[PDB]
Amino acid sequence: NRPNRLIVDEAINEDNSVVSLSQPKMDELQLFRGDTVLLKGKKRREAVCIVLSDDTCSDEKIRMNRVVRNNLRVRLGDVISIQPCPDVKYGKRIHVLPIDDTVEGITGNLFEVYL
Amino acid sequence: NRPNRLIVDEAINEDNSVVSLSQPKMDELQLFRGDTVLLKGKKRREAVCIVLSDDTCSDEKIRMNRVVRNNLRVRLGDVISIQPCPDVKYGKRIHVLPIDDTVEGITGNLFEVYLKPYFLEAYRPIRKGDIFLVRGGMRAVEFKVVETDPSPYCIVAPDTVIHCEGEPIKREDEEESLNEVGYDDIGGCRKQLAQIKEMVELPLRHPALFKAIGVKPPRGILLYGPPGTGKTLIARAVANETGAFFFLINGPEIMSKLAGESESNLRKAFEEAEKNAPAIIFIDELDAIAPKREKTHGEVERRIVSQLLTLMDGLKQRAHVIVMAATNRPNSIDPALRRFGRFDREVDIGIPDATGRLEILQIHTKNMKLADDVDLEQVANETHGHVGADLAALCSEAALQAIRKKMDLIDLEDETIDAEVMNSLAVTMDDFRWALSQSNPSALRETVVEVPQVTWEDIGGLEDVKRELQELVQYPVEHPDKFLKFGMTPSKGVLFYGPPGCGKTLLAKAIANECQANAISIKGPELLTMWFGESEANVREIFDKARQAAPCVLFFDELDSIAKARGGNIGDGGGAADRVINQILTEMDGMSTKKNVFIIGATNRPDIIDPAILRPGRLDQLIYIPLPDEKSRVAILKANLRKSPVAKDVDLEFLAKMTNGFSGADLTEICQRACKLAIRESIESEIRRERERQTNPSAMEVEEDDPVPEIRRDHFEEAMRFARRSVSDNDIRKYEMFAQTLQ
Ligand SMILES: Nc1ncnc2c1ncn2[C@@H]1O[C@H](COP(=O)(O)OP(=O)(O)O)[C@@H](O)[C@H]1O
Repeated sequence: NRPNRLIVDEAINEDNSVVSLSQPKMDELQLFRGDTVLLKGKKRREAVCIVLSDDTCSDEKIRMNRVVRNNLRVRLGDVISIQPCPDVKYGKRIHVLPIDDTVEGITGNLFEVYL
Repeated sequence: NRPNRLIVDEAINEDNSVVSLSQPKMDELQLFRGDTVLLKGKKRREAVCIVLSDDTCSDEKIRMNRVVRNNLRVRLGDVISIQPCPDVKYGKRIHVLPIDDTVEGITGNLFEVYLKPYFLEAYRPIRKGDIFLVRGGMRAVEFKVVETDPSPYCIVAPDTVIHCEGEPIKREDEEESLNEVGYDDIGGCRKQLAQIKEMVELPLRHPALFKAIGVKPPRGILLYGPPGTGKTLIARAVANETGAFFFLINGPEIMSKLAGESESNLRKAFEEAEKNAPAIIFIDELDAIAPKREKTHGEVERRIVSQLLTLMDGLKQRAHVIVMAATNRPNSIDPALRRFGRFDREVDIGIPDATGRLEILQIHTKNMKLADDVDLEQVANETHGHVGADLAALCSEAALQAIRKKMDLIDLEDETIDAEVMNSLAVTMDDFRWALSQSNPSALRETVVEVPQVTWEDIGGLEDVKRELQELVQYPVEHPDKFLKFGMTPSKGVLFYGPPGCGKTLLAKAIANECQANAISIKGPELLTMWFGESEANVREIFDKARQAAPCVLFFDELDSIAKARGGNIGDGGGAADRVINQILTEMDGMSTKKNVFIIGATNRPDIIDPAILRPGRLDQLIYIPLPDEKSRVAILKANLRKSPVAKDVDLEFLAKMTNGFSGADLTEICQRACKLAIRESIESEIRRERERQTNPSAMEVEEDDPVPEIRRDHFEEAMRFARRSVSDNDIRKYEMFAQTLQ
């Protein structure tokens, strides 16, 4: 019944925009860790991330962290699709900016040191 | 045999407006055709409408759209009483409003959508409170009552105004219908419910008879028992089943107000019960309003207790108002309430038993689908200390364990809410085992008063003793007249003495099982707890309980424990008296021979017990329980082995003769050890078998011929070496010397 959608679960890796899936469902979708894959989510937002194949997480369940789920506007128990995107590009300058008051009371050339 | 006494049976017309007929019964009736016939069922409800669309079936029974089994009745066995009352007025319009489903889907105007094709020359000949299935669709939606232009039932006509702008839902009447619980909702209390029925049925149902003559109604019924035993439910069930109005009051809402407003609310509540007579007033958790006088600290907390007492005494004039209260124990409230005119009747709800627990399980799991392997009898056997609500929680928890364990991710996003998943789902035994085993801390530590299950056949020997027990216990209740004729006063006590582990605790239960009486067991540790705690008042609470559950048997064992604690028989100091046996004697002497309460005592050191307990009265009969004989030993062996597969080459008769002086306890240990050896061998074999073929490069090998289906002679041979005697000939010589010196 469409082994593309999938349910959420917690994560172990601390890296951001990273995931891991059970070992058998790597040919079912037929794509490997290095394969950059896009994932769907509500309010019509889809985010691309690296991929990996693990064991602990069940075939029906994905692993990720708050960093990604926030922008994805998705919570646990929810379900999402998935699609490989080997068409990804070696991106050039891609503009960023700090978005918070976290910058409150700070100095120094944060750019280098932090990024 | 009443001419208008006839049963009701199946029906085939789905428009309940129809009321049936039976020509053999009609000829005895004056039933006319037209709008309405006044029919009468139970608990004051009714359903009146057009008549005589029947006689398709035989006679002697009435037909009616099956809806009249939920409304106006419950089930078969009832008896319709259909007397016509035609030519009724025609009000403006009669309570046009559905209740349950008309909200789901297109609501429209709720009049010109579904029901308009019904009242066409049958303009709602209907009573207020009637409910039946009517739709312009799936053909099943109920109907209820909001508007009442005339007071009684009437008939509608065109050119009338409807007020259905209201919203369907559970109406006051609908909440009242669930509230119309009935006696089916209660299970596990067979005696108390009958006691309440006999107490209040006459005053509420038949006031006129009490008006004619002088009899005292029940002024106050105090139901005391642990929480979660269905007390307010009992009050609602009793009030509804007699048609009497029911009013509910709660303690917290009376003590969470300002000074005068609480008294004002109490007065208003009492007033609102005298204008709906015959009615009932129910107060729960009375301990929050009227605690012990010493406990009550403050001024406004006594102004609310005197007000209640004054209100109670203002009811002698009116015999049609009854008050029922609920608490845990009676000694938790001011005794002033317990009087002759305020609260004179008392009831102990108590605790259910295996039968009551099974009944509660059945009621709770009515709509819970259980596929298989759900006996519900072993569950009742394994629930010791559960009351009411707890079992309900059980029923829910196991059900959750059914869905949570595996449906965790299936129902997340694959489908929306559907019934093909809910109904296809079932509940198994492992869910109940997990619920009961894991997360069920029983909320009971109180003593239990209930009949045991031990029969006489469980005792190997002591044939002569059972005859004496019959003579002493059963005859006074069986044949009181013969005892009175000879000017004789029966004894009320007996004391057992003998070596340990010879079968003294079982007789107290077998006698009660034969006599069908409750039994109470009190151990030695409780006596030492009272001694160290210096709390002898609890003894009273024991005897009081024994008086409430008459007929019953009261059992004390390890009576020598206190005399043992303070030194030996000589003792470190003092004599043979103490502060706990004196109270026991005081309670014993102040007790009538009536009420059929028997007392039994057990010990193994009769030399140290107080002689005052052996005087005429108290316990005057002494019985000596000896070690079993070889035949008794084979009998005990069969009794102990009756619940295990032990078919073996060896013969229990062989074992018994080899034993010499073995007590009953020793014979219940050989079986356990032999079965332990057998189960250990079985587990070792199973682990080795499950391990070999998978550790070995053998994918699939199947063999499950039970290596240990029964206890063979080898296990008993091994066990016989590990068991010996547990007594000495000196103890037997002491017992014989006492049995001889008594002369
Ligand atoms: N006649 C008997 N029949 C069956 N079991 C017995 C008999 N006599 C003793 N027993 C065993 O002894 C145990 C009860 O010991 P009990 O008689 O209460 O000891 P005490 O006499 O010290 O109170 C039970 O577990 C039971 O199996």
